[PDB]
Parts: sequence; C-alpha cells; structure tokens
Amino acid sequence: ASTLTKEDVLTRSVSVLRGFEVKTKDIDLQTTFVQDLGMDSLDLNDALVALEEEFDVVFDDKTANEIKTVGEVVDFVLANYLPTEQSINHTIR
Amino acid sequence: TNPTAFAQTTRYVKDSTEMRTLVLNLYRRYLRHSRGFVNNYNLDIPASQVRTKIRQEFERQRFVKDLPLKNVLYMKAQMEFQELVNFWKQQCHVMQYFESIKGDSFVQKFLKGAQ
Amino acid sequence: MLQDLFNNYVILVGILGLIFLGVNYFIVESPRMDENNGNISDYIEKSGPFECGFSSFNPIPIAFILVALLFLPFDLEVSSMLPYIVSIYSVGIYGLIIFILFLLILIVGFIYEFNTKSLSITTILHKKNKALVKNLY
Amino acid sequence: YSSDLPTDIPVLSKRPHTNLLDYTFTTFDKMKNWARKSSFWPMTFGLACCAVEMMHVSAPRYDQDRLGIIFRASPRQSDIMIVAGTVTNKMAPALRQVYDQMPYPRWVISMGSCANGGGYYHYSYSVVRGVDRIVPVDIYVPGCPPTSEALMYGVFQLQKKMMDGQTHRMWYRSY
Amino acid sequence: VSTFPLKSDINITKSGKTLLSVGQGGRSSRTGFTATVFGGTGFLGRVVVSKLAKHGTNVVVPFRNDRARRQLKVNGDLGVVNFVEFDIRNLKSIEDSVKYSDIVINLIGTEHFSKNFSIEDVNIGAAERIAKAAKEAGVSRLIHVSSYNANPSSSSDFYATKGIGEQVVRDNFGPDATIVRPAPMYFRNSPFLNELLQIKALGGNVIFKKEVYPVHALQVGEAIERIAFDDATAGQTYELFGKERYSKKELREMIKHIIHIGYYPYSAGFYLPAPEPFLYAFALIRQYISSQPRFNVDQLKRSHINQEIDQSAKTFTDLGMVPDELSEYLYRYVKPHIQNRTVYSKEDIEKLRDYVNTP
Amino acid sequence: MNLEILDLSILGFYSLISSNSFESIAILVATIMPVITELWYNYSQLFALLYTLIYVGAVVILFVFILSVINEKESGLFILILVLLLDDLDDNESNDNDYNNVYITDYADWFNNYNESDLSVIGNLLFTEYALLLLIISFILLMSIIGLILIVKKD
Amino acid sequence: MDLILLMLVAVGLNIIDIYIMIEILIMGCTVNTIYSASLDNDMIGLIYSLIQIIIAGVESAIGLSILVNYNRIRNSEEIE
Ligand SMILES: CCCCCCCCCCCCCCCCCC(=O)OC[C@H](COP(=O)(O)OCCN)OC(=O)CCCCCCCCCCCCCCCCC
Ligand SMILES: CCCCCCCCCCCCCCCCCC(=O)OC[C@H](COP(=O)(O)OCCN)OC(=O)CCCCCCCCCCCCCCCCC
Ligand SMILES: NC(=O)C1=CN([C@@H]2O[C@H](COP(=O)(O)OP(=O)(O)OC[C@H]3O[C@@H](n4cnc5c(N)ncnc54)[C@H](OP(=O)(O)O)[C@@H]3O)[C@@H](O)[C@H]2O)C=CC1
Ligand SMILES: CCCCCCCCCCCC(=O)OC[C@H](COP(=O)(O)OCC[N+](C)(C)C)OC(=O)CCCCCCCCCCC
Ligand code: SF4
Repeated sequence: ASTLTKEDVLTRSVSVLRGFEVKTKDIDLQTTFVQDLGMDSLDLNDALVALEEEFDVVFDDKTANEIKTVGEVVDFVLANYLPTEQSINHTIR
Repeated sequence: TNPTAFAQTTRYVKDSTEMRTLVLNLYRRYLRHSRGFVNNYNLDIPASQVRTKIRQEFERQRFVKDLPLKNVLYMKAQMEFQELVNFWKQQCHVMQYFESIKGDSFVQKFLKGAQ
Repeated sequence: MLQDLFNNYVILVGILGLIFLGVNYFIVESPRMDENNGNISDYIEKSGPFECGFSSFNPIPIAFILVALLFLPFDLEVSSMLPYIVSIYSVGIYGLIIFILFLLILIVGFIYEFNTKSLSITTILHKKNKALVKNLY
Repeated sequence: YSSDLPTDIPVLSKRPHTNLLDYTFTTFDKMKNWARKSSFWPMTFGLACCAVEMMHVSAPRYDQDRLGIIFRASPRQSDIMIVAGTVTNKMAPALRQVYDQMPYPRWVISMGSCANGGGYYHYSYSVVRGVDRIVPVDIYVPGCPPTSEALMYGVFQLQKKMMDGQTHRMWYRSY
Repeated sequence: VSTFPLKSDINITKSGKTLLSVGQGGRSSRTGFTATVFGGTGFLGRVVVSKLAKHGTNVVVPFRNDRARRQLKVNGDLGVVNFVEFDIRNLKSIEDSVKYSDIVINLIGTEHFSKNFSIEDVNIGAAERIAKAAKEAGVSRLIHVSSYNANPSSSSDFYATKGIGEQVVRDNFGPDATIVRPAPMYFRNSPFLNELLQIKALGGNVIFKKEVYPVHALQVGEAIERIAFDDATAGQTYELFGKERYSKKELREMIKHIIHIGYYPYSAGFYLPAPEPFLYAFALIRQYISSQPRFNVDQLKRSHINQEIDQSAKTFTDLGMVPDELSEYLYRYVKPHIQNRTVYSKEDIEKLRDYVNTP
Repeated sequence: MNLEILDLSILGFYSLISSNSFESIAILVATIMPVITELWYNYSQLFALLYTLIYVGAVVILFVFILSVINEKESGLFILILVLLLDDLDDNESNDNDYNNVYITDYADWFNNYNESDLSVIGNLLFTEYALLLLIISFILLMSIIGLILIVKKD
Repeated sequence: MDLILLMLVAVGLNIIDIYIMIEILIMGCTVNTIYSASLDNDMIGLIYSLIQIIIAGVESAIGLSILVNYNRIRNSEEIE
C-alpha cells in the first residue's frame, strides 16, 4: 500500500531543501520555488530530481514548465506513490 | 528496421522557445541516471560527484545564441546521452572523461621552452 | 556377490579426485614467477567475466519449460516398467495384457500433447505480414 | 652485520649445472616447458587481412594441428594471443581487456605490419601506431601479410624461447 | 607529469654532461638522461620506471626474472626502456647497467632471507656494491630507498640492516648520494595491503596492532621523479609519510566493512587467536619447508614497533608536493575485492572509521 | 567409527546457514546421497539405485532447471554450534531399549530353488496381484500430463 | 529438541525451499518403508515404496508447474 501521507512528504521535503542553497530556511506548503528560494533552471532541477531520489516518484515533461510551488510537489507524491513489486520470495512465504 | 533504445528523430527545430524546453528535460534525464552511471561504469566518484560534473558540463555552455547552432548542439548532446545510457562507451573513456584537468609567468615559460 | 573389489575401486576414484584438485596447487609456478603483477583475487581484470572483450550489464520460453516439466511424467512411466523386465516370463500373458494397458493409458497423454502442439517453441511474437489494399475515395 | 657477496658467479642464463639439484630443477623446467612448447594454443584474434594467413596455417598444406596448435576462442583456454591485423583506437581498450584475462604464463605475437608499428595506416587518425603501445609483445612477424611460413617461423622462434625458460631453477639459484 | 617534467630544457649533471631535452613531453619526446632503476621489476619499480620512460628518459632495468621484465617496455618508446640480465653476485653485470647511466636509483630491499641471500646481503651487500660501482663509472646522481624506520642499533633485522645500508652507501658513493625513506605505500597489489585483505591471517590481532603513516605510492613514485631531475637534492635524507595516522587493525576492520564480510568472520578464519610461541614456531617451521616467501620471524617483532617520524629528515613539502591521505584513495584500491554500489567518498571514510571504533 | 554420522552433522549445519536458493538445492542432493549410500549398504541395493534413477535423474535436475528461471538475488556461530550439540544428544528415534540393543539372526532355507531378484517378485505381484494399483498410477500420470500443460501453456 | 520445532529454522526462505522440505519429508516415509519391508522380508512393502517414489514424483512436477506459471505471472507483461 501507499504509506505516505501529506505530512510525511512535507517533513522529509525540508531536509532535502535544507541540503541546497535556499534564500530562506523557512519552507512550507505556501513557499514557492523560483521566487522564495531564488532558483533558476539548473538550480531548481537538482532539487526536483533530488525529491525524485527520496520520494521515488518520477516527474514527467508536462509538469516540468508547470511547477511553481513546493506544496504542489508534496501533494503530487501522494497521487503518484506505489510500492515496488516484491518478488515471489518476499510476498508469500 | 527497429530503432534502438533512447532514439530521437533528427529534426531541424524552427522555434526559439521549444528548444529551451527540450534542453531542460534533457538535463533532468542526465541527473535521473546519476546512480546508474556510477554503477554501470564503476566510476570511482560517487553519485553527487557525477551530478556536480554534469552540472559543470551544462553550466559551461548555456550562453550560445545561434538557433541553427542550437540544434546541432542539441543533436550531438543527444548522441552523448544515447551512447552513455545504452552503455556503449568503454569503462576507460568515462573514467578519463572526468579525469581531464593556473598558468605560469613568462620567466617560467621562457626557461623550459614555452610552446 | 562379494563387492569388496568394487568398494576399493570406489575408494580409489574418490582418492583420485583429490589428486586432480591438489596437483595444480603444487605444480603451477607461483605468481611472482611469471609476472608477479598480482594474485588471482587481486587480479580483478583476469578474475572477471568474459564478454568478447567489451563489458556488459534465462527467461526461457514456455515450450522449453514445458518440455522439462513433461519429462517428469514420461520418465516415471519408463522407470516403472522395470518390474516387468525382470519378470516378463512368470507373469505370462496376464502381465503382457496389463502392460499394454499401462501404456495405452499413457499413449493418450502422448496423443494429447501431440495435438495441442505444446512442445513446439512457437513463433508468435514476430513474422506477421499483411496485404496492401487501395482505399479509393 | 656480516656480508660477503662474490663477484665471479655468473647470471642465470649462463650458469651451468653444478650439483644434482641443478639437474633436478632443470628437469622440471624442461618437462614443464615442453608441455607448453607443444600444447601451443593461440587465440583467434584475427582482425584484418593478416587473419587470412593465420587461417592458412590451419589449412591442410601446413596443418598447425600437427605441431600441437589448437586455436581456443576463449582467453582463459588460450595461452597465446596472435594479434593479427590493424588495431584501431576503437579496439585498443577492448584488446587490453582480452589480454589481461589470459592466465599466466601468457605470450603475445604481433603478426604483420599493422600490429608491429602501424603499417600502411601509420598516419591515420584512428589507428594505433603499433600494438606494443597496449600489450607487451614477445615476437614480431614482418610482412604484409606475412606468408603462412613466416608466421610458422615466428611461432618456432617463440617456441625456442619457451624451451629456454628456467623458472624452477631460478628459484633455486636466483631467488 | 602534467605536460613536461623537466624544470629547464638544458640540465648539466655533476659530471659535466650537458643534456638537452627535446619535444613537448610526449611519448616520442626525450630528456637526454639515462636512469638505471635497479629492482625495477618490483612493486615500487614499476611506478618509478613508468614515470621515467613516458617522459623520455632512457631506463636501464637490471632484472633477474625474465618473464617479469616484458611488461616494462610498454611504457617507453623504441629504445627508451633497456634490459640487462644481472645478479648481485655478478659484479660485471652490475657495471653494464651503470656505464651509460646519469641517474642511478636503488630499490632493492627484502624482508625475508632466502636460501641464497640474507637480509643484510641485500639491504647492504647489494646496496654497497651497487653504490660503489656506480661512482667508479662517473654516475652524476644516486638515489636510494630504505625503510621508514631505519636504525643502526635496532633489534629488528630489517631496520638494522636498512640503517647500515644508509651508512655503507655514503662510505661508498660519497656525499652525492641521497636517501629516501618511504612510509608503507598503498596501491594495486601493494604488499602493505595484501596482508590486510587475506582472509586466513593467523595472528591477526598481533600483526595488525602496529601503527603506520600510509602514503600514496603514486606520490612516492613522483617523489623520486622530482628528485631525479634535480641536482639540488644531493646528500639529503627524506622521509615520506601521510598526514592522517592509521593503524592496521583500524584498517583491517575498515577494509572488511566495505566488503561487508554475521557468522562468517567467526568461521572462515578472520580472527585467529593463536599463542605467541605458536606464531614464532610456525614462522620458523615454514622458513625451512616453504618455497614462497611467507610471514617471517622479523615481522613478528616489527608488529610490536610503531612507525617513528625522524625530524632530521625532510617531508613532501620540501619538494613542493602535498602528500595525499589514505582516506581519498583507500576505497578504490580495494574496489576489486568488494543492487547499487556504495562509493565510500573521502569524507565518508571517517564515518566508516567511526563505525569501527564504536564498541 | 560410523562415518555416516559426520556427513549428516555437516548437512545439519549448512541447512541452518542456507541463504539463497543455491544452498537449498544442494541440501536436497546432500540429503539424497546419504540416503542412497546407506541403502546401497545395509538394507536394499535395488532401491538405492531406484532412488538415483528417479530422484536425481528426474526431479533434481528439474529442480535446477526451474530454479534458473526463478531469481538470483543477494545469531552467529556459537548458537548454531550450540543448537547442533544439543540436537545431537539423543538420536534414538525409537524407545524400545530391548529391541535396539539386542541383535538377532535368521536361518536360511533351501526350499526356494527358484532364486529370483527382488524386482522380479515385485513385477510378479505389481503386474498380476495388484494390477489395479498399476493401472491407477498410469491414470494419475495421465492426469499430470494433461495437468501440467493446462497450467503452464498460456494459450 | 524437536518439540521446539527446530526444523523450521533449517528451511529456506523461498517457496522453492518449502517444496524441497516436503520432498525430504516424503522421502523419510519411503526409507522407513524400505526399512520395514526388508527386515520383514516382505515384498508387499517394497511395492508400497515403489508407489511412494512414483507418486511423490508426480507431486513434484505439479508443484513446479504451478510455481513456474505463478512466477511467469509477475513477469507476464509482454509489451514488446
Ligand atoms: C564432490 C563433493 C564436492 C563438495 C563441494 C562443496 C563442499 C562444501 C560442503 C557442502 C556439502 C555439505 C552438505 C550441505 C550441502 C551444501 C549446502 C551448502 O551450503 O554448501 C555450501 C558451499 C560452500 O560454501 P560456504 O562458504 O561454506 O557457505 C556459504 C556460501 N555463501 O557452497 C555451495 O553452495 C556449494 C556450491 C557447489 C554445489 C554443488 C552441488 C552440491 C554438492 C553435491 C555433491 C556433494 C554431495 C554431498 C556431500 C556431503 C554429504 C554430507
Ligand atoms: C536430555 C533430555 C532431552 C529431551 C528432549 C526434549 C526436551 C524437553 C522438551 C520439552 C518437553 C515437553 C514435552 C514433554 C514430553 C511430552 C509430554 C509427555 O510425553 O509426557 C511427559 C510429561 C510427564 O508425563 P508422565 O506423567 O510422567 O507420564 C507417565 C505415564 N505413566 O508430560 C508433561 O507433563 C510435560 C508438561 C506438558 C504440559 C505443559 C505444556 C503444554 C502446554 C503448552 C504447549 C505448547 C503449545 C502447543 C499447542 C498445541 C497446538 C494445538
Ligand atoms: N609499500 C611497500 O611496498 C614498502 C616499501 N618499503 C621498502 O621500499 C623498497 C622498495 O621495494 P618494493 O618494490 O616496495 O617491494 P619488493 O620486495 O617487491 O621490491 C624488491 C625489488 O628488489 C629485487 N630484489 C630483492 N632481493 C633481490 C636480490 N637478492 N637480488 C636481486 N634483486 C632483489 C627484487 O627483484 P625481483 O622482484 O625481480 O625478484 C625487486 O625488483 C623496499 O626496500 C621496501 O622494503 C618499506 C615498507 C613497505
Ligand atoms: C611423469 C611425468 C609425465 C611424463 C614426463 C615426460 C614428459 C615429456 C618430457 C619432455 C622432455 C624434453 O622436452 O626434452 C627434450 C629437450 C629439447 O632440447 P632443448 O630444449 O633444445 O635442449 C637440449 C639441448 N641443450 C641442452 C644442449 C640446450 O631437452 C633435451 O633434449 C633433454 C636431453 C635429452 C634427455 C635424454 C635422457 C633422459 C631420458 C629420460 C626418459 C627415460
Ligand atoms: S599488415 Fe598488411 S596484411 Fe596485415 S592487416 Fe595490415 S594491411 Fe592487412
């Protein structure tokens, strides 16, 4: 099942964001990405890819130019989180 | 005939804005495969190092201006992506790719032989 | 009767096996003798897989997996005819008629696999063609 | 400490047998080298026009098999590596991987001009100028292509070197 | 290395020869020198020889093993790498490798005495003959390599003979000779590391409690290269070592943890508590029964002695080179022996080192 | 000094430390071989062979056949030794002390002038006396042949 | 030390390991039967053993056939 809730994404999101050069250390749902954190194209891609490495959710090309806030990413993970299929050994024994 | 993995048609893009978005997705594609490039080629540098070098590669040549020369730079960078992701370059070439690289005063160059 | 001679033969082959293992560990020249460049464990280049020179990174078909599974029945059929071999005389005609029935039941198994073409590897993933037809409007 | 090294004691390849051990470890060296001298199994590393001659040695006229030569495809089963043909830059990294997988002892024969020093394509942008930049070589066969006898002559000279190996006497006398 | 090693194109040696380097420093370039690297077929030589040849210096490598010298010729161009068959007991063959040599490097040094040589006969008898013979042929520069803990009065045979090796050279070659003391180097197939990776290491607690100052072998390989092209560094004593201090037992568990080697260490033989007499007896017994160089009695004593830095000597920075730490290179050199590979970066070695020290 | 005991002690160890499916398959062979050998001596030589021809020759090389199509991924030592040593204390599967520690004999008779192998008697009974067992077993094997196809064959 | 169910530790942690344990367990009943048939000098018991080997053979095939189909199911996408 999908064990991630909204708070779990939000709590762990900051730690990744605390790992990159951010104008303010206060980040929540309302906080933006390009404006509040002053991130350009290449800067913002690293954080977006980094959240792909932790939340294990792939962002497509359609949402690429349509990301403007950090709450959207947190809500996006819930709609797009699945557990990787476990082999026959893990599932039933 | 069936084209290989990670192939794209060679198209002469006639828009300034579309090329901007094509590049941005491409840069993410390199970062997505950051873990793989370490495990595939057995590179001595960790995953964060490769992203650092990839960023140094993408930051380097972002200021080009000619659209006819934009497509050429996007075409060949696609080949570099396709060659690397398909695991085509040998191990040695990737190791030496990241292993490449202040000058000296005139007296220093005069004595040994300069160029 | 009396298999002491066979027993010694079994011992000798077992002892002879270690001689195949051990003779190499004594005859070969040590690593320092040829090039000294490294031990087998250290020489990762040599102690690695061979892939025609270039480095690289069995989902077998149904039929291959199906032939293997069908080996188990047919092998138990053949290996259960052993009692009739050593007693073909004494059981007489009665055993012979039973024996033929014991096969005719298994022939239906043979017949069934023949019709469904379960053994064939089959080629459905590819080799498809179509006829071009004009669509005048 | 106390030390006294003589000066007139000769080198290994010139040192005659003196005691009975010097005859024992010479027997082991000849017996072991005779095995490698006869069971001479190269690797089919034909790359270019030089590879045609390497096939004609196996042909019935010359019959490399009579001398105990059986080409083995896998590097593990092959103790020699006859590098025949041009070694392009695109191949040189791959060639090193094939060479490094040969268990010791291992020999390399460079046949033809391309494998020796560049040959016809010495001034090419994508041709290694001599395979000796990549793998150590024990004998060079000159030709374009070397005649089927020239390769056999090159094989024979390398055989004459293997029969001169003195490894197990080296432990007794030089180690 | 970079692009050209020589500081100046024309260099005059102590013998008056005027050597002019040509080319831009490639394989087909030259430097006009002739550096005889004794013991070049060894672990250290294959780095000393490689750097000298690629930059155009002729290398004369005297060897006693015929099948080990073949791979040294790849590094140089045609005629750059030369070979001379020799033995330390053949004086004439020694003088064949020094007749045309402007640089003579000594690397011969053993830890185990054999049925033909003792520890003194090699660290002294070879060194004395090599140094004295080189002088008579007008060799401009001599460079020598000794132990990192040379001491004339030490009870360890290796350290005692290596120290006397320093004296006997300077009484034979003279004031021009140089002595370089390398700390235990780590590299591919390094004898320093090969003892740590071995699974069946009897007396592992006793052997690995010794302390060291590990140094990257490439830098020592360049350290001799820097000294070779310079005449300002005659008559000195150099000790080369790494800043961060490491101990074998600290490394052995650090090494094992990267390879991820529950029950297995307790069974396969990782930790073999054996009595001190047994270790002494086992080494003596193999010394007459073995045929390949095994663990020696001398390395039983050395395990009780820690590495000592000598203040009379000169460090890497004296040559303008900053030594590199084992943290930045320990992972890659055991990468052969190790889902998703975890690459233990330079900083993360401490975090591994932290995990070893925590009980 | 029954060396049969040592082999089982080894197998009783690698069974506890078995990690991947390679180890478990090797347990099956390392169980069959002590079975086959202890039957070749002692009790019955005919069934020591009938094990090898059927167990190893049909099922075990089919075990490793399917296992290559499944997957290949990935207390201490004193506890495992302690478990074995306590498990080894009692090894008398029966508890009739008189029946275990007293030996017996049989008296041979010359009446059976028609000496025949144990397999001939089995054939003389399985094909005549108990023919129904044989014909049902054929029917079961028929079910498997049709059974195995329907499960695996996708079409 | 069997009343503590020690044998469960000795079983592997895959479905294929469970299959092995069953066949070992069934093989224990045949060795007991051959023990009983030989001592009694009875060939009726040896007929039973022959049937146990044959029947337990079929059960092995059906089990692996189900397992192979089950394992194929996960990797049954077949998009290309
Ligand atoms: C002719 C005899 C040759 C014997 C070769 C193996 C000797 C080791 C002892 C195994 C026999 C003991 C009985 C247990 C069966 C094997 C189960 C097992 O775990 O084997 C372990 C074997 C050794 O590896 P090890 O390091 O000890 O364990 C951890 C491995 N990651 O690692 C393995 O997985 C084995 C790899 C080879 C498998 C070949 C097939 C198994 C052997 C079948 C012939 C042996 C018959 C049994 C003989 C002993 C009977 C008690
Ligand atoms: C060196 C020695 C090595 C020996 C190897 C085994 C070591 C001991 C391992 C544990 C032993 C516990 C079982 C003991 C044997 C089984 C019971 C039995 O057979 O009886 C023995 C004992 C007393 O029997 P007794 O009254 O003397 O009979 C004489 C009649 N003339 O009967 C008893 O009273 C024992 C007490 C059992 C009652 C309490 C436990 C039962 C409740 C928990 C059971 C666990 C859950 C099981 C659930 C069942 C599943 C539905
Ligand atoms: N990191 C390290 O390896 C260490 C460095 N040192 C010292 O640095 C010096 C460099 O040695 P190193 O390369 O590292 O290790 P090696 O023992 O492999 O070097 C030995 C070299 O000297 C030769 N040699 C030894 N004995 C004789 C002999 N009787 N006659 C002729 N040649 C002989 C060897 O010849 P061949 O191999 O061809 O038979 C080889 O060329 C040594 O003295 C070493 O003790 C100090 C501590 C450890
Ligand atoms: C039990 C283990 C298995 C069997 C062992 C035998 C395997 C084959 C051995 C190959 C030998 C080999 O190669 O000998 C032939 C080589 C080839 O001569 P060359 O190399 O040019 O040197 C020879 C010329 N010199 C020395 C001047 C440079 O030497 C010999 O003429 C050795 C001398 C002849 C020995 C005859 C007397 C001993 C007889 C022993 C037999 C009863
Ligand atoms: S040397 Fe001549 S024959 Fe040989 S590969 Fe080169 S061109 Fe062809």
